[PDB]
Amino acid sequence: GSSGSSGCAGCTNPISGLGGTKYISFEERQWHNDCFNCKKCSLSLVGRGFLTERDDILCPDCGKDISGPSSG
Ligand SMILES: [Zn+2]
Ligand SMILES: [Zn+2]
Repeated sequence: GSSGSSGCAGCTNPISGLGGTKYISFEERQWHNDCFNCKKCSLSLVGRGFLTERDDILCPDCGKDISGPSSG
């Protein structure tokens, strides 16, 4: 029971997109006021300085302390 897989990049569902919704809109990707959460700690990013990972999003806390590849 789905309409379309184009809208919020979180709940695999379309966004209201009617005329002034409290949703998150990015350069290309998008999310909801709730769905919009880190990809490591799933923390509330709505209204914050979230980051942009390769193919995912993250929060300043995580992005700042990203384990990264095999390094020190
Ligand atoms: Zn959503
Ligand atoms: Zn995080």
